[PDB]
Amino acid sequence: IETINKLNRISRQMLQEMGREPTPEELAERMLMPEDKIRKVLKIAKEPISMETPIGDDEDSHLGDFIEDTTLELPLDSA
DNA sequence: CGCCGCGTCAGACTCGTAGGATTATAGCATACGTGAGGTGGGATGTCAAGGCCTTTTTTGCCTAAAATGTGATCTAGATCACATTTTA
Repeated sequence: IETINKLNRISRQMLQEMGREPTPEELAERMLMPEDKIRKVLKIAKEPISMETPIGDDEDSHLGDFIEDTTLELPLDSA
């Protein structure tokens, strides 16, 4: 959490300075820690996106309908 | 008794189209456990030569014994130009 705070606060100032966003190269430099941890945390920062959202813009497809289950078996494999 | 206000509750059906989110939240110190790493060590699994038995491959061998050789003495087939001679 603390690492994320420092990141997203510094990215604003880097946005002022550059006029653009920072890269994990430039930001791993500014963040004092190597690119592995940066990239890692960037991979961690994502949330879930709520199956009951309407990916059909019309009330046709709540996202859960789209989802496949690849867990059970296929009858051809059984045979 | 008979309004009136407020609130509850349905609004056809099968296909297709697209990807998709966002704000800001302090900071460092203590101390404890769990994940990724070492590490000898039973124990399991493998691979190359040897002793029990039967079968198989050579291989003795065992005697019936029928077969393989000895060669001078024959024999019953086999020929060819001429002289007819028969048959369709």
